[PDB]
Amino acid sequence: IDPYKEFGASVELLSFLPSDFFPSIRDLLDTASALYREALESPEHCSPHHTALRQAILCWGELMNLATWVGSNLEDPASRELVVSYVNVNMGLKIRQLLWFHISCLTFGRETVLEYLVSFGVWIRTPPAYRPPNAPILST
Amino acid sequence: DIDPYKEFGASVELLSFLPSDFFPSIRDLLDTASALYREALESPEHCSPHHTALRQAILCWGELMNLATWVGSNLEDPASRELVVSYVNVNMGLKIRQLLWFHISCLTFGRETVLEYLVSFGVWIRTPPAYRPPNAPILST
Amino acid sequence: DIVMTQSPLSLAVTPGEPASISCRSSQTLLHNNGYNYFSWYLQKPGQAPQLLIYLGSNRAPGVSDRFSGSGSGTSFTLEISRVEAEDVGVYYCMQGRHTPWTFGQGTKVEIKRT
Amino acid sequence: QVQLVESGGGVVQPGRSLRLSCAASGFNFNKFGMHWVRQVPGKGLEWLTYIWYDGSNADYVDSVKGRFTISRDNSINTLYLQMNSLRADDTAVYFCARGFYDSSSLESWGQGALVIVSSAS
Repeated sequence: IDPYKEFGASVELLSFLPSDFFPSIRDLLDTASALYREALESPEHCSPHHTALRQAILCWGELMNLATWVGSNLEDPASRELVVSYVNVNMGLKIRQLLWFHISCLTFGRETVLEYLVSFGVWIRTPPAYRPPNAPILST
Repeated sequence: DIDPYKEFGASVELLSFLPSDFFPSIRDLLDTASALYREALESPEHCSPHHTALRQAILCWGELMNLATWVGSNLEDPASRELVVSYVNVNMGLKIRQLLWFHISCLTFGRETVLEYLVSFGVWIRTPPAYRPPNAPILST
Repeated sequence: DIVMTQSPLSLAVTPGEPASISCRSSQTLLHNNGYNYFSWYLQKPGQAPQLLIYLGSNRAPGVSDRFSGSGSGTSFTLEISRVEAEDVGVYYCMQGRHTPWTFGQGTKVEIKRT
Repeated sequence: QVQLVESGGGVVQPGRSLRLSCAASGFNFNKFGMHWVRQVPGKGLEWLTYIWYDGSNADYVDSVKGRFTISRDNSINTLYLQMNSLRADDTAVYFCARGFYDSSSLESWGQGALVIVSSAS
């Protein structure tokens, strides 16, 4: 019932991150695949975020299959466009968030992710008049 | 390029050989997950990958239900709704039923016996009905 | 239930000049899908009606670009850039937000006499 | 392009009841709805009723509410509109159409048929 609980994070902690400042889907897909294909392919079972990413990719595959099927049938042309737009735009926010989180911890280390995530909340809260110009990156 | 059961030593075909009637209803699986494993489901623990699969399946299917409700509300044409809801509920949910039963069973009895039950069920089904023994093997305890 | 309205009742156009016609509806047509259910129809003497604009702001297939329209909410307008000799007819606007469906009053076009 | 042809139109003696024929072909009748349009001379179009693909639901306007009924036979893909208690205000040409732009506006319109009631012949 809690998406992330067991990583020392909360759904409310991610609220401070605005929805718009996330990365695009295909970038996260590529970043996971190219870098960590070997990690995906192993007999070792540990760091459950590995399995979590395996569930995320499966869910995305199923949604894409639904999208193509709708593209195939569904006689009204519009309803089709409405459903396609909804699945493309609204449907991917949660998966995108999941991929960002898991890659971030998957890339560097958890403590570095938790630090970045609590610090970034500072940037949005400060006023533009005296806010520092640049925002915090995950770095490494 | 993904074998979800490979991390436990099983393959997709093992379950694909299982007919649709065998899996229980979705409500049954959700009620079992709620009643029998809620205490440790939310709590933090190490290893226990089955917990992580169950937790993400519950979110996925909740999102699917939200989609069903949203399409029911709007979607002005009167017919499409039947086809959409049919595909979302009966066809797509099969994989969810598939995964939920696998993992729930794995938690109660462990890999030791479920794999043997699977191989035995496959052996039983493969043969023609004429020489098939009376009844399908039961997992038992 | 819905009261429909059109204006102006008549409009004679010297052909080759633009013109605009306005149709108004009482209740809002913005559904939760971001779309507006409003129609533009064309009717010819001795012939069946033909479609002009669909879904409020999308042109029906096969319709020439000479006709365009836009608008949202309770206000819409039909605009024709260049009037051709074959454009004479009576135009209609319709509502499809809530059943039962209601039609307008009509708008007939002609050539301004000398 | 789908082509629809009506039939059964003509003159009817006052006080009786008549049934009009509207058949369609070239598209999936079970996957789309149907509508009825009327035009007495001197006025414009007026919506009357419609039926959904299943046929379980239907709607009517207050002018003819409770006196007209519509039904479909998916076996032969033919529309049906039954008229009872006809009046002098019902003399008009009737059109059956189909709408598929997301269930809002009619797309293909049939040729229509005129119905006339009077005592002289």
